[PDB]
Amino acid sequence: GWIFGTTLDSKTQSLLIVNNATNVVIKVCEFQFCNDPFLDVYANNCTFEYVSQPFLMKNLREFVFKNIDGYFKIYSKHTPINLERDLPQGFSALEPLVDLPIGINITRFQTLLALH
Amino acid sequence: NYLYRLFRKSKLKPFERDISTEIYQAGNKPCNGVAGPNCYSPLQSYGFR
Repeated sequence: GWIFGTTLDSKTQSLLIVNNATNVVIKVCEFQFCNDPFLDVYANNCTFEYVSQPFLMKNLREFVFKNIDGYFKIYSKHTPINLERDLPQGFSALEPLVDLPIGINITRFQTLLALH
Repeated sequence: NYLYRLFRKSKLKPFERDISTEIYQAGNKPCNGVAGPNCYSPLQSYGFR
């Protein structure tokens, strides 16, 4: 998953799309506790909340993210690469899956980690 | 009971929200959380009568 925001110090707004193995994946609320976590594999107010299907169902995946007029458009595609050396040639068009209705001041984004 | 913002550094993008309250500074001298000289509160009341 990816943590979208501007400063994350309880002043600007932040977005908290996260993907897990359960059915309920997305939980978007204003928080500042999450700086750099890793998964154990064994504040203020919530402006908008949304729950849907998990998103990341030779396994090259490609995602592009857009921010047009406060709307968060997400496109995705799965590409079965054969030789894993660098970015392969050819074409593979990405497809829309989930369109969020709101997002304010997305400036910096993070990436999550999972360790054993 | 109603507040509006009249002080900001830049213009607002369409369909955006700004609920943060900080003391605005329009000069070289820093406010440092004190509403003294060259320090203005962006939240002002309507005052309906």
